[PDB]
Amino acid sequence: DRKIEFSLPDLEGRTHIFKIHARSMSVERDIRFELLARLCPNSTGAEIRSVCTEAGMFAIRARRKIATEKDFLEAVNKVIKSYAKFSATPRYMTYN
Amino acid sequence: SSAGFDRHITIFSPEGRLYQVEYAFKAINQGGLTSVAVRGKDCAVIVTQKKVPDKLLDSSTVTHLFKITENIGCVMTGMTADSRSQVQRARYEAANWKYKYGYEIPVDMLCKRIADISQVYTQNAEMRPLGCCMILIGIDEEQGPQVYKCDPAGYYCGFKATAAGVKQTESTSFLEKKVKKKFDWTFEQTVETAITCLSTVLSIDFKPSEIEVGVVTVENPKFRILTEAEIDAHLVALAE
Amino acid sequence: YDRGVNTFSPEGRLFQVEYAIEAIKLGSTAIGIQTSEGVCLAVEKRITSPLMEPSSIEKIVEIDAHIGCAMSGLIADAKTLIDKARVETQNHWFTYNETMTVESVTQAVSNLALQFGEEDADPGAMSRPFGVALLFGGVDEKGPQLFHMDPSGTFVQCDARAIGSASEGAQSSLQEVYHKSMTLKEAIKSSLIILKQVMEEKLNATNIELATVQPGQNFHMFTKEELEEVIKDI
Amino acid sequence: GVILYGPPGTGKTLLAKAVANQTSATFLRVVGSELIQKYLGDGPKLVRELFRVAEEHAPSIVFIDEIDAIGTKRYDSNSGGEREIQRTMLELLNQLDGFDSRGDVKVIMATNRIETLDPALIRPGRIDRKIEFPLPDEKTKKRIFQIHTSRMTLADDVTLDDLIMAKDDLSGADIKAICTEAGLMALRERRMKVTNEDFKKSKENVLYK
Amino acid sequence: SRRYDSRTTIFSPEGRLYQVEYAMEAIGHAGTCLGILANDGVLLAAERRNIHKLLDEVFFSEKIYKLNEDMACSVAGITSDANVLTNELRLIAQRYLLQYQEPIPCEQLVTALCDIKQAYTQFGGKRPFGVSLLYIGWDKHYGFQLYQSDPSGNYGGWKATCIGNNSAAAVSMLKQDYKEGEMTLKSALALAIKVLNKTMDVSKLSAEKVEIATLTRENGKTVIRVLKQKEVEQLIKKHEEEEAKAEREK
Amino acid sequence: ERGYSFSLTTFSPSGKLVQIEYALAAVAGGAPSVGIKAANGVVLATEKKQKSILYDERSVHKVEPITKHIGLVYSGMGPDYRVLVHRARKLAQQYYLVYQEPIPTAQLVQRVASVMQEYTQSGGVRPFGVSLLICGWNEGRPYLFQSDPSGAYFAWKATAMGKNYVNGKTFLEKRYNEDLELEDAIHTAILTLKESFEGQMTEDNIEVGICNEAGFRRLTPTEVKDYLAAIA
Amino acid sequence: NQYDNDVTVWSPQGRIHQIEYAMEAVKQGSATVGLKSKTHAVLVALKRAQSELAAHQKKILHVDNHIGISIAGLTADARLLCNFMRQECLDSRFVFDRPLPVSRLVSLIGSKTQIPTQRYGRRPYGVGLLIAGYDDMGPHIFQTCPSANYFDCRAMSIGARSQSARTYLERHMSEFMECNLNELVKHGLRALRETLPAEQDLTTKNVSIGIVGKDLEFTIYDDDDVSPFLEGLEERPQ
Amino acid sequence: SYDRAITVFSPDGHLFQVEYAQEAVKKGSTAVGVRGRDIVVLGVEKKSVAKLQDERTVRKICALDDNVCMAFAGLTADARIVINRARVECQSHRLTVEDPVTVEYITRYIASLKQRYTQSNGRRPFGISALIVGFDFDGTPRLYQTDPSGTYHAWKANAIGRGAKSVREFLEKNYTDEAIETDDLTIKLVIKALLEVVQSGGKNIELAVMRRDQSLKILNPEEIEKYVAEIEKEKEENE
Amino acid sequence: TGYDLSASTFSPDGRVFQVEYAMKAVENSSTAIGIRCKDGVVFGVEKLVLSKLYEEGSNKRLFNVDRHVGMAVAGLLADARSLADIAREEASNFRSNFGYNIPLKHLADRVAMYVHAYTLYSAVRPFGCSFMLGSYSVNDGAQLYMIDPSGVSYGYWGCAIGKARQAAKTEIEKLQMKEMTCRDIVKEVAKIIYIVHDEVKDKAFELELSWVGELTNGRHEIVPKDIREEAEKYAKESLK
Ligand SMILES: Nc1ncnc2c1ncn2[C@@H]1O[C@H](COP(=O)(O)OP(=O)(O)OP(=O)(O)O)[C@@H](O)[C@H]1O
Ligand SMILES: [Mg+2]
Repeated sequence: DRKIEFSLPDLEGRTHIFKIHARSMSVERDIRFELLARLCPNSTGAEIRSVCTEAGMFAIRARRKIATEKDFLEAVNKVIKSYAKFSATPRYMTYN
Repeated sequence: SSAGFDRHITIFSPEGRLYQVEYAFKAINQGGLTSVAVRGKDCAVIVTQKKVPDKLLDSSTVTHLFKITENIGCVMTGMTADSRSQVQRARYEAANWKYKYGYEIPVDMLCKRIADISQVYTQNAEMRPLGCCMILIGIDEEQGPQVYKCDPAGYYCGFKATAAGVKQTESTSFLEKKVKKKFDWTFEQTVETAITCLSTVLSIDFKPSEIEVGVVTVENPKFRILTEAEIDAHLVALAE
Repeated sequence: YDRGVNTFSPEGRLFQVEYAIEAIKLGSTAIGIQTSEGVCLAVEKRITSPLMEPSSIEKIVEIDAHIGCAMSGLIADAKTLIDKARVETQNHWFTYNETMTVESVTQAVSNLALQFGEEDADPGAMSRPFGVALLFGGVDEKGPQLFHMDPSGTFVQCDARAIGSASEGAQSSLQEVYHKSMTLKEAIKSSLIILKQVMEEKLNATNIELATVQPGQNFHMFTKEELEEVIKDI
Repeated sequence: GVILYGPPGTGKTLLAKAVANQTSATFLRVVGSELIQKYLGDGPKLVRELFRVAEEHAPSIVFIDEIDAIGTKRYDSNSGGEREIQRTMLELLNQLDGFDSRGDVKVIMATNRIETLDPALIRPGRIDRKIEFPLPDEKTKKRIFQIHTSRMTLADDVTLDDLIMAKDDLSGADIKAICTEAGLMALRERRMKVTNEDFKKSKENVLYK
Repeated sequence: SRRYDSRTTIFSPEGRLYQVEYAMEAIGHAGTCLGILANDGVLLAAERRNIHKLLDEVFFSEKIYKLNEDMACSVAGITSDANVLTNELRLIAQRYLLQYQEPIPCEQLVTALCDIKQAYTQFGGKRPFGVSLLYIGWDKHYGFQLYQSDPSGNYGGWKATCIGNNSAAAVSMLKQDYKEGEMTLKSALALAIKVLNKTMDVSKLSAEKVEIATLTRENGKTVIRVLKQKEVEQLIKKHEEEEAKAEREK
Repeated sequence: ERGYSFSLTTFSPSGKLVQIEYALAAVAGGAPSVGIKAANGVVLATEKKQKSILYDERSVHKVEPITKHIGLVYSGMGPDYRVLVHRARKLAQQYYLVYQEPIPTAQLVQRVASVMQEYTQSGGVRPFGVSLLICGWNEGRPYLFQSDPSGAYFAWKATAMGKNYVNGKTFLEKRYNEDLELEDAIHTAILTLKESFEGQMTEDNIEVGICNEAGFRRLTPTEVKDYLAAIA
Repeated sequence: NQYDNDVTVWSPQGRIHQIEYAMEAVKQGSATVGLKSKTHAVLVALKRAQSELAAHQKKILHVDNHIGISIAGLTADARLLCNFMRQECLDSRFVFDRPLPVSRLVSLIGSKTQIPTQRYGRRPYGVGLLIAGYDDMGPHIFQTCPSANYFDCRAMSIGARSQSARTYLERHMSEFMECNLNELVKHGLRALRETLPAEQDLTTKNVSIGIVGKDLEFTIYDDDDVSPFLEGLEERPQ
Repeated sequence: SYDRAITVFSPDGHLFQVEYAQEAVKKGSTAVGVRGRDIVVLGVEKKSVAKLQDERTVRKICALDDNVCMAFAGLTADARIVINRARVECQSHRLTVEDPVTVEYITRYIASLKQRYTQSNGRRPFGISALIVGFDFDGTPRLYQTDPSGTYHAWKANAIGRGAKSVREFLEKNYTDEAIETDDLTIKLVIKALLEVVQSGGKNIELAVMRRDQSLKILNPEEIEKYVAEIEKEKEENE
Repeated sequence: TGYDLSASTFSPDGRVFQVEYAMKAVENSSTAIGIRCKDGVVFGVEKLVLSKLYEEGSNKRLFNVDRHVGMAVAGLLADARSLADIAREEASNFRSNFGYNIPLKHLADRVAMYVHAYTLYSAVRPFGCSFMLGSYSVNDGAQLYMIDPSGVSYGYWGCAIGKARQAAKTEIEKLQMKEMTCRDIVKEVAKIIYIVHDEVKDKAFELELSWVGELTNGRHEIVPKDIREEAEKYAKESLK
């Protein structure tokens, strides 16, 4: 009877997913997620979860206990733009 | 046996064959009609059947015989539109030969030119090779009667007794059995054999309104179509 | 799994054009405001490395003495459109001996946006529509005029526009700070405030560029000398 | 998830062996070429049993090698055609990211033709890390030669620099092949030392056929 | 129409383009050719393939072609494309001579042919040329010269090179044993004989299975000679006896 | 209208042209043929077979003269033969118009091979499916050549093509030499064609052509019957 | 579904799908109405704008002093067809020195748009022209479609949510045969107001009007002089 | 007359052919370039000499005109046609307005050709990246960099090809005013940057310098040895 | 599958599938009949009214080809109009070239060849209209021809196309049309169309009648209004 469709989040979905997936970690007090949402136009929730985890791993890497905005920027610039040769979204938006 | 686009266009299959051409040969049989051609000592006969399933249709315009030239006649089988187009091309080619060389065209040259035209369709991969057959009869000086046949694959040849259509195999077998006896051939004998071949292959015992006959002979080389009355005359003379 | 360049969707859409429309969300943001005093245009640069020469890259380029254009999205293919507009304005001046209106330029350049084709044509443009978004500002006989073009070939007159990656947020903030009795100074200040609010890197006198055009003088482009005055009093 | 890709013969299975030596959890290994069976519906059954065994023991590590072998070669012994491969693929995708509670299992995958397998199998949330193994550099070439002749009674005449650029783009396996073949050739003459001509003939024997 | 296309011009996700790669894999088999020069005269050696018992042996040349008064070239790969390319460059040389009234330098001719060969790999949608070939020549600008082409389009000068199936072993042996500016046109023949002996599997080097061409300079002639079968046999036996003596020394 | 303008013959991952191989496989199924030369002229022999007695055996021919001293026979597809014959005739005509001399055999072979090769690289076409044998007599020395759908060509002393060509070549290996006469060449040609021939060989199932320094011609059935007798 | 990617492919039911999708596309535009009386032809259009800071899109185009058109679809093809119309009418005025009758012009448009629906790799034109004109026989109203199939009608309405307007026009058909412009325009506006929700109707910024008459040139009214026409309408019943 | 679309838009808004071309560029040899007040120096590496090449036939630095030079990274088949077209156009500019061509004009011309070549029918995009260096009229040395999508820029120091990220990271932390005071100091800076990259042990570098006075000055493998020795000695003394 | 996507692929059994799909596209048209009398022909079309908005006389399906030749179409309107235009241009060209009105046996053939030219290549699609040509001449009598999208044209004494073609021809055959003059044929044509297309299928419709013959001195035109009024008044009596 019903044919619910799930589409890629537009803009509020991205900020909301960031807030949900990053509300249980030690982070700096003045990071703004709206810019991170603007930096990834067409992406799914899975990539945002991976972004959060990779930023945490970058913070653990050296020594620190609380991440900074630079960590999130490097995470975005590595999991979105470098792992782009391995994505499914260009060929499944035509459902083929 | 197939790999790639060999089933959809005209390129070689792994075994060395191509199917887009041998599909046309079985496309010939869609009409469900048969025609016979016989060559005698000094004449040539073409015979075919015609079927008119409805009274509303005008029976005067269902002929499959066509006058290509005042001395050369033909018969067609297969899809109708393709046969009409081939008739048009043949008429134009004969007229052009007459214009260019100043004397009448031999039948064999005409058949060769038609076959060469048809061979291109099975060479390029954007056309369809015209599933319709071809039989021509004519008279040539110092040769007498001539009967030639042409096919969609581009293979033309010269025969002594031919059949084209659904019942090709057994009709050719019967003609071979008759011709192995090596008896003298005259006009009446040739026409009688041609009619009886179809009569015994189909087993109809038909009437003078369900066949068509064309004849050429060395007394008036004009191609002519027999009228129903004289057709009935041969039909009754055949039955003693 | 292959379809032609021109092919309609089950819902009434064209495939290439929709993709081009969504492909301009990767470019820089740009803001244009129109006031009875004049027209204001502003854009960012997005410098990547300290070894950039900030004077090499430019977005605002003048079509004529009284018409300026701002581009967003890809930049490689906007040069052809700009050159076409230049030549067309010069031809109209040569034939009719006058200056042609802004709207005429916009509708003359929009005719070329949708001529891509794959069959029955000369090379032309093979496929891609153009992937740029353009803002046109000028001062014609009926005052200061601002127009906005779209990769689908649709042009419309606006009063305050923002195009680029940060389009929707800037538009939402811009809707509540505008009225019809502005001056040029407050328009410039509002544009600067918005750009500072959305831009990633810190704002200075080399990250942005601005242009204004008035009925009196011709197209004028600010330099790094008067640009910091409007910044220090922000 | 972690996946390792690169040209053949560069040290992926070797890193897996090192992890297996160091680790403390139960280690399970299976090759991709045996995920395809000869009946109908056997493949999904095998996959389900594998992850059931890996789950029911303890913290464990699952290692799958040459996955692409199921998408490249085709066998006539397979009862189905190419669709049962798809059914096995769907089963594997479910097992990696089904809606059941996964528990505590780590997955390591490795291949040398990564441009063929299904992108839905490698999305984030199933495989999160992708590591490329590039060809060795000449510093690493010297280091490898140092490693593989550590316990060899090598004569003073030989020099590794000459062997370094014997081939322009030789990989890790060629070094071990050359060393072992030279050792065998010296073993034939009932000797102990290794001379230059042994290496000179060994490289021709192993490289130029 | 777009269903039956093969798309023989597009790139690939990994950066390279496949058709030229497959052509280079095709050039791997089918023949062996090499060229060497160190002093007056340059030599080309080719391995004949058609060695059946019933060949009429006409045209005085099997794989060596003359392109000008002082230009010769060998070839490897598909022979029909070789005929096409040789005929194509012949009139290039002739039209240059017609325009300038001066023999054409080798470098310009090679670059022109390489441009034509590369044209097919960027636009047109046609199968590329699967042929790679050598060039030997002399001109007043730089004396004697040897060059090598490539189906991809690029080229390069060389001092000694091989192209055939076992080109790797030949190149390794060449770089192991060569001297710069000393090899006269007496030792180069022996070097080529030894290299061919190593590469081919058939021993004893049947004289009918090889072909040698040499280019030397005269006052105003620049004579190209294809030495006959009456001089190869003693060269081979001299190589055999000196090799046997050297081995007996050890 | 328009064509397709893209090649149908492309390179495989193993560096091989598939379509040429398939064309050769189609050629291998044609009617057998043999060709010999011995110090005085050349002999071309081919076998023809009508399906039934209805066909007229004197209406068409296998051996065709390009000019006064060139002969040509084929093995493979039927219809494709006439196109090549016609093109060869045209080419000989342009050569004679330009140079006012009969064309040499080698030039004609090269031009025909060039056409056949060009036909496998253009767009929207498929290669020919025949293999040709060409014979001639210019400047004393006779010449024999064989073409190939790929466009390559060779020069031969004795050649067999068509069905069971390997057996024909082996048989010619143990028989042929470099010093015979046209009559003995005819005898051995009929002898080797009898290897795969029918039960009874009649004077009309076989076509034979002879070239000497007097010109190319096709043997009439009478002397063919004479040669068939007193042999085998 | 492989029967959906070209205009050459015939479906097993004998229905090409690209034409059907173009007919689907033309329904996304804003609604428009057209009708004729004894001696006048009147068409009315409802505009639209994206944001409150953008001018409304223009829908009525001027073809010639005795021919006007209204569009629905995408604007580029509409402009191309309008330019072609201008050129044809001017050529006819130049050669024979007489206005081109509406019927011949519509036939020319029909013959032009049919060509792309048969070649390879060509798409149809997505537009919904309504043509209003006056000629020797009086008023004329015509409607075209992307399928190159024109219709002759005495009252029509197309665009998104056009069905209710069609119902009103059909049940009030007879009254159009006698009235003059003053209430004819009111009837058109009453029909157009039916295809809106129950919040906003007509504010002089979203409605355009075009009239052609026996002695009146083709005239367009928009946003300032519409107030005389807009006044005198009873409130929407609830 | 082959006409079919090669470059089209991906559903998420990318032109995959252009990205494939860029990735093909990303595996070429490394090239670096810097400018000073009077000398502009650019060098290439990864020569990989096989002691059987004629070095004059493989040079990767070409002279477009008297005051402009260019070095490329990518696939070498496509470079020379762009070279030839640029030479012809710059020579044609001489018959018109008599002044010599500035570097800006030729850079814009090349970039425009590259961009236009990704729009036509049945043509794959070019696959090279270029650095164009020159001392234009009035003595203002400058360099520009061109990309396979058709976007040029003006920099101060550049590195393109394999392993460019590390070289750029090194350069942006070391390019200082006093480092460009002397000519030999600038050349030493280029040599130091190349040596801090793919191994290239002194014998795998080819550098060329323009002194804003004359034609190109290609330096033989002798001064390179002296410069490398002095750099190594200074490094050892510092340590 | 995939053998039915192009117009240049023979199916394995040997027939073309796109043309059959065009046929099935025709079979959903409304209806159109045409019968010849002693001295002319009469056409008849039933036209459905989709909605009350449309005006009478809209989209006539009875086209006037030439000064003495008429056409009746069924199928897709756009293709029908294109065919009408091409036939009209061809007839004018013939009159200009030779100098007299073209006979039917030539015009019908030329249009049939032009239609058949669009069934070989893969770059174009087959037409989707089936139509009838009718005329009368003093020196040749009455002529009627029918052409289908596959490219076939025959001559008829009376024919019907559309949905209920066979149902119409059932009552067509009962008539002895060979004798009467086509002044009383109008009443029987009206009767034969009112005895089909039950009112359950559709609510209302209208009748379109043509006329050509010696009664009009060779001109072809619509029937006068009063005559059609009387004809339908007579035909309403089938309710008995
Ligand atoms: N980086 C390296 N360090 C040390 N040894 C190496 C290295 N690379 C290769 N080898 C040698 O080469 C052998 C081949 O290793 P292994 O087969 O595990 O490589 P691989 O690239 O993972 O193989 P495959 O791709 O074929 O599965 C190793 O056992 C080792 O002897
Ligand atoms: Mg392994």
